[PDB]
Amino acid sequence: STGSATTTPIDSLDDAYITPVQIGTPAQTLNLDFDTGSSDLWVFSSETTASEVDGQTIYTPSKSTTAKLLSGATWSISYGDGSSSSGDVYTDTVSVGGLTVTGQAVESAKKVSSSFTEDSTIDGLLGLAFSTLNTVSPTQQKTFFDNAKASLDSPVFTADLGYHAPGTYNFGFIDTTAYTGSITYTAVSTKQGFWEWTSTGYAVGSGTFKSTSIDGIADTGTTLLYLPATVVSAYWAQVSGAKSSSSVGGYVFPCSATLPSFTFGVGSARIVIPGDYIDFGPISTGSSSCFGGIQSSAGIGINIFGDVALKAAFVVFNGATTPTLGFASK
Repeated sequence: STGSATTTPIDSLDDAYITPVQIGTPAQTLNLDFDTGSSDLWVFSSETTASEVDGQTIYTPSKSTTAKLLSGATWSISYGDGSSSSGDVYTDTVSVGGLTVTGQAVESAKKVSSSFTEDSTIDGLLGLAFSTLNTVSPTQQKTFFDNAKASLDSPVFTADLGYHAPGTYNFGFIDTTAYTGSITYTAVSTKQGFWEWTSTGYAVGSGTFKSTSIDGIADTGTTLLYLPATVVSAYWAQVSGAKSSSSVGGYVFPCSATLPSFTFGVGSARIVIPGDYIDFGPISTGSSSCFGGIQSSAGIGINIFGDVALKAAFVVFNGATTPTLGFASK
């Protein structure tokens, strides 16, 4: 089997991407944030504290003839951005782009933090990291990908995120029309539960490539590119007037600037992030200070190849017995 679904930016900045997901019988379609940095499929629901729901579409398990309470199971998750959610668990039928999994754990939120409430466009998350990170207790549950894997034509999914435009998540096949050149594959460590890999270096604009190992995670659920302070300083030094602002919470730059590209290495291959992808717009409405899309990972504890990086590539998440990651230009 295979599946193919379009993923759409939630706003004009590509702050996140939502993908429609069918849950239950008859189908209830919710728009979920596919997150290769976590491993829980959780949704706003009829059980979510009413004051914490503001415009989201909810899953109502009592209206699904295939929903079953997973007795005694609870979940609770905290994300790198300080947001969180928790609740109980149902199993139900879940389909993405024509690919169906029966008996998928659907984690129903009883509570969500303010950042989730405040984002009316995201109805929940669909985790695509390794199932070892799944938070369900006392019986850990599998991700949608892990459940689908054996049925897929090939044990892979791909992320093809758009810049200010829709893109595609495919399951079970590699669309050879969706990228240019060849796909370069690179090793993955699953030791921390992430799609963790080592970039071979970087360049700023038309500058020379610096060969240096940068360990980090391919994370579709993180907006920006978080890299070591040395790398980030070298990038922003090429933008007149750019500075790190403790009050704003990262590097800002004059909105009048033209940003240089940023290149990262994948083995001997190179992925070029155009400068415009690094612009996250005014820090507040009407400001002439703009927020940068490349930020320091210092104090995160891990480097994160988030959407800023991934949307410059066609990315293969290869879930074969020994997982790997592939990157192509597009």
